[PDB]
Amino acid sequence: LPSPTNGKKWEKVEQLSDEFNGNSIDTNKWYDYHPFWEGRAPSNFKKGNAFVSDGFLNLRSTLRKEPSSVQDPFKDIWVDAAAAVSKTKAQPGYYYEARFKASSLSMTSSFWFRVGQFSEIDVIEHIGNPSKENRQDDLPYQYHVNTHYYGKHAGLQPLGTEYKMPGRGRDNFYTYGFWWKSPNELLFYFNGKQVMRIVPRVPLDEELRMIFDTEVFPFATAGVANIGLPKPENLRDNSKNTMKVDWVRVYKLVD
Ligand SMILES: [Ca+2]
Ligand SMILES: [Cl-]
Repeated sequence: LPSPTNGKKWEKVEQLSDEFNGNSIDTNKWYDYHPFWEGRAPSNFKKGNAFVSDGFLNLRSTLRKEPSSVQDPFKDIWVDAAAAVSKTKAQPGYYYEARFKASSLSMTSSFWFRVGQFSEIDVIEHIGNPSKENRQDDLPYQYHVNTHYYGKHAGLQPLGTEYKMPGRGRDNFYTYGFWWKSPNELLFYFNGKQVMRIVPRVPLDEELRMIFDTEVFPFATAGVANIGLPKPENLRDNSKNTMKVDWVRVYKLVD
């Protein structure tokens, strides 16, 4: 963990931390779907595609139906995505870290915060294996952070940055850290080293929910590039279709 500030101690926030080592998801801590959003067409989150087993929260994306069986593969739903959403709220001041290996799909493998009135904080929205071939050289190595603004702050542009990792997200368990240090200062960490900083456009002083999810992007939107639609062949392969979170750990400072 970062050095705690000014004589304070880090204490684990138990309700937001999980080693994911049980036989099934802890329903006290997590929805195994997104209770307020069906997901990003042509994907929709499916209950239980986020499941705990084998030491992981597994966020699996599967084929609902062939893309050739729907009228428009960019819109009609054909991918069953995965989401887990926290039941306890994420707060300013906490440190958050998740150790995960991305899927090998042309979909996100994401760790982020939303379910707010005006703000979103993205720790990482990793594109494990873009089907847009000319992005295969860069996106698999990218750790991209972001902030979004909506509601009373609609119209502000996102504000984020990125870090080039030494290996692909789909090939490695890496530990992505985020200190919500102030409403006006976000610090991001890669394997315990500070690598990025964002000063949000307005103070991020509302509570949010923590999210792990997977999404198809039918085109560039929501701060994510044009990545291409996923391939059925990969969606059918359980060795390629699953983002695996070994653990998430959250801490707060106590006086
Ligand atoms: Ca684990
Ligand atoms: Cl794919």
